[PDB]
Amino acid sequence: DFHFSAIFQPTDPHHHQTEFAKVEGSEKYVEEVEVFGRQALKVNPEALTILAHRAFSDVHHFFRKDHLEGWRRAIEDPEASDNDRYVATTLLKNACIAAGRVLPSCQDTGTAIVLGKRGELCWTGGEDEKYLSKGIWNAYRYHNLRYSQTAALDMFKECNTGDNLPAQLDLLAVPGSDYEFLFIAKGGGSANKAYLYQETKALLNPKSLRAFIEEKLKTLGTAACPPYHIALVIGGTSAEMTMKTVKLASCRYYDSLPTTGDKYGRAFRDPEWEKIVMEVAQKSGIGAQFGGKYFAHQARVIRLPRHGASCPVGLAVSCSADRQILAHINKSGIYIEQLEQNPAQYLPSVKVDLKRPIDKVRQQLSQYPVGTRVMLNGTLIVARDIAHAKIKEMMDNGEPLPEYMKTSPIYYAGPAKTPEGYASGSFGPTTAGRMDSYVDLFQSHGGSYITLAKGNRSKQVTDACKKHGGFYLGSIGGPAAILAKDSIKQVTCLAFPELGMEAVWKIEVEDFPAFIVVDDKGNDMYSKTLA
Amino acid sequence: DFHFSAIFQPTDPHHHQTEFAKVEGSEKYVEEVEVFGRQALKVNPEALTILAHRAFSDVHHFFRKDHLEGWRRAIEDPEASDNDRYVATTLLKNACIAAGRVLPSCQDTGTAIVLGKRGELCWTGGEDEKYLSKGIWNAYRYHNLRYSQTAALDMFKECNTGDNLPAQLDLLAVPGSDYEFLFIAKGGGSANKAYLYQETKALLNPKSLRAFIEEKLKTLGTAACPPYHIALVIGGTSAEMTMKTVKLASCRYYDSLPTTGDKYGRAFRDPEWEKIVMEVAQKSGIGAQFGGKYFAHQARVIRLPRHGASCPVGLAVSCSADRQILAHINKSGIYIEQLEQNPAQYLPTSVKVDLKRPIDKVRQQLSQYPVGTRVMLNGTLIVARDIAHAKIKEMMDNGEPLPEYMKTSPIYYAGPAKTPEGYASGSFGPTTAGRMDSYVDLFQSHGGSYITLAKGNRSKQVTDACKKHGGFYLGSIGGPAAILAKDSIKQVTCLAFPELGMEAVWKIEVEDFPAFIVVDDKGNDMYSKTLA
Ligand code: SF4
Ligand code: SF4
Repeated sequence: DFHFSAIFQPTDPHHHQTEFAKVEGSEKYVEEVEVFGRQALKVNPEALTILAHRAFSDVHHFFRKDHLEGWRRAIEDPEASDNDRYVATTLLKNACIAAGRVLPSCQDTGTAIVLGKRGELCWTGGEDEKYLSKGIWNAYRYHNLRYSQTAALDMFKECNTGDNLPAQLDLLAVPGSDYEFLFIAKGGGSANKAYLYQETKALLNPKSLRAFIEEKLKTLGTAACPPYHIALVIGGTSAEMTMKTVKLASCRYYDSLPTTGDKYGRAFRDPEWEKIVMEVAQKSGIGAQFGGKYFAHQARVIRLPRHGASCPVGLAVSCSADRQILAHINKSGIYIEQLEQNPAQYLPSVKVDLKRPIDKVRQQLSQYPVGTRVMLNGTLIVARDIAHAKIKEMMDNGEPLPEYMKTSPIYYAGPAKTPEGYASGSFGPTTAGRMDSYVDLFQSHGGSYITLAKGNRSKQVTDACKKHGGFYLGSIGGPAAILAKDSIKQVTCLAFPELGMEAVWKIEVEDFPAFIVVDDKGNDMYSKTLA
Repeated sequence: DFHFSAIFQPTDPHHHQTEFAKVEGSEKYVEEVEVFGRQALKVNPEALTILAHRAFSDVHHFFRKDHLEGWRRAIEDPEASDNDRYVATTLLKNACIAAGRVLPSCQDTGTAIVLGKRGELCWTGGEDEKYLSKGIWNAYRYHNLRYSQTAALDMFKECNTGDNLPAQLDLLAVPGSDYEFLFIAKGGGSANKAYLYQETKALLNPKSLRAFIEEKLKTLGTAACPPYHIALVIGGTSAEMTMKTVKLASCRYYDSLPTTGDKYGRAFRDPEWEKIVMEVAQKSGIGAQFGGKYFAHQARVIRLPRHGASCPVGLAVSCSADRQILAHINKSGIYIEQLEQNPAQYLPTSVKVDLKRPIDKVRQQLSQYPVGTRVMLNGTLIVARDIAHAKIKEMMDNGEPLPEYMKTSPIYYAGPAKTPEGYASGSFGPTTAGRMDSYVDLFQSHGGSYITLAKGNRSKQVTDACKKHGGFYLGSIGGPAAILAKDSIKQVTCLAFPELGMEAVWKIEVEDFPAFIVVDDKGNDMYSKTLA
């Protein structure tokens, strides 16, 4: 009466649908042998270093076809808004710059994640984590990427690790003699838009599920640089299993799952509800960051088994920096997913002078409604999470708001490393919402009247800007390389150099595009679509 | 300049601090060999079946010493409330019944979870998942446990799998030639109290973190049968990694981690903030289910590295059905964590309510007493939980009346485990009340569900409903499923929806069934102060 049924039963478990290139000469790192009557594979662990290094290098300069096609679709669709087409065009041009292999597509070169599946008879010597980490260390050290990992010395005292380690290394034991991988360079912004809900049987009917989807998609907002790959997971054997599944779904790792369930409780993709998610996304009007039809590229919906008392639900996105690479090691050597090296084939405002007293800039901005596209020229002061926290602490000790918070618009950003001979490394915005708790306080103390970042912000910021005569400008989110190449002319570290990328910077920009998102009158260009 | 630093650096990676027993003769399942100059271990996969079968049998009848010590502490502490002592005593007595090996400690015998760590040179033949699942299948089929897993035939159509499969099988590739395990039989109620928050650097200061902890602990409420083992994880490399870590922390799997961080970003336990979690838990007044000091057994707090832009936070509990077992396979055979077989050594006023009356007379008697009053129920309960409620609501939406059997007796939210031979009932404790909250006003407006019996605090809509309709919510003690079955439940019959499993509608006769009046017919709620 016993019948074993794996939860996940992909029809393409080895991802034959993906194109791979072999690393030249890599057959020298492997040797097929036969032990106690079974086929095995000896793998020199140096292969793991070589592979991780190449994967976490390549992935910052190239994209998958389903990602690129999405941007082309947003540009060619008659039903797309002007803002849809503008954002999609900008991201594709950004991808073209990144394919030059010098600037990464986003300044946030992400957390390094490895899903590895080592066969029972795949023998590495066992030091996989160290050799994988060395390859990751190599990728981030010798390329123009960014060190984004923050170590906790105690509960509150932190420092940058200075090398983008530690990685997330999930190494699984599986049948056979090969070694298979999914590498993810996961941006913090989209990592933050991974949500867990604890629901019940009361959710599990068409009317309730539909309303739930409408509600939760809005809470994604524009803060992770849409168009999104949206993943939804209904059910799961535990919260952590539900969240792992929604991550992998967003990476299209589970695309070959069955599309029907059975009495043994197997997982399945649900194309019907994928279509419903896409309809909700399109009809939301949220669009590709600034209103329109292209809130989402595509959707993945996986239904999982559940304990009778439980219904975990996971929602997550892959952002404009859509970065994953499949790979495997076998008797012929090292194979790595081939990304699109020619993104160009997918390609078919008010001037604001910052070189004035900031009150003059505020005055000019006040003349325009939210939704107005502006082009910024001049000085930006750059500060994000830790600098804001330090500055609040200083003021709490009676010290003044620093002068540099009062002279210029505040750009929330952290740069990637500067290539030799370049003015700037990749240098796009980080998410505005994380700084919301500082705005009223800083404005009340005569600073941060104008901020520049991406994403919708909370009502406290709208109220602050109305009370103090302030403004929030939304940069396009994602196009870090073209911004660095065309707009950023000079970069200087101003304060807190120990914070690395999170130091305060002073930069000079030309033709820097943005939208007026919040004005000085109580208006918010997201108030209709993200209410 | 490259330095490798594992995120997790336990000082006791093989859990030498845990006591293990050897499965007799099990060295016959393993053989030491050497290939290419390296030591390897051949393991007959039947060992995985044997091990999983024993783990998922044992864990339902015995507990760890640190769990039992917590209950004793709740009894002997002068600062424990009278209700703390009463609840802890009941749970300890329940444990004594469970140790007889016939009745499981909770009716919710849980999801079967396996964390396995297979050495590079540990060779099983590779069919680990099947052989582990067969052992799990054995444990739930041949013992008086419960089939709790719900398969989705399509997005909305569901059926019970009938065998408590599928399991969650997380098999990791690690160095060496052994096979190490953590088995968890995870109740749905405590699984539901695993929460992910997406926070920021603005959280990371003493004042903000303290206020945050105060706020979130209350949202745990009493719906997962406290005293809790509370785990809190600050940071993490991804949401799923944060949630995995908070699960393992709640199982005390990470107890031997370092207690300081470093510039390489290693994980650490934080004893100071563990103490603060316990102070918040104690000062909350929430108590062991019904007011007092013993909201929590103990706390685990793990600080993790984070992306500069991110701060995932995980909060989770282990409930009164605290069920995990460590194990390992090596050249000497199969070893399994030894649990406490004699819980009795840890062991150091109510209104009688006759339910065999018209329900309107019962409502009248209940109306005489304030919330917090202890009652003893005698007579008939109609049993129905999540799926039965959904089916009945569906019927009413199609114009059918509320069935008569929903009007004649109090409604007990529960799903029983299988009945042992010669027993009146298998383990049969309460289900979380909050999950049925959306049905109460509707059912009461149609003349039924005036009196409900389950566990956990409920939402304001239920308080309002009971005041509008002259209703009551009674809180059973959460957890003591075995002693309820042995002492209180006298007869069980299936009344409706036989196609459902443990989730059919049942009619049961009970005696001396203890409960508290949690919500009355006047707008009062005994949790309104502590869970506000
Ligand atoms: S594309 Fe946007 S959300 Fe994604 S990593 Fe870059 S800044 Fe963050
Ligand atoms: S002890 Fe309570 S929360 Fe835990 S499984 Fe049993 S009923 Fe659910």
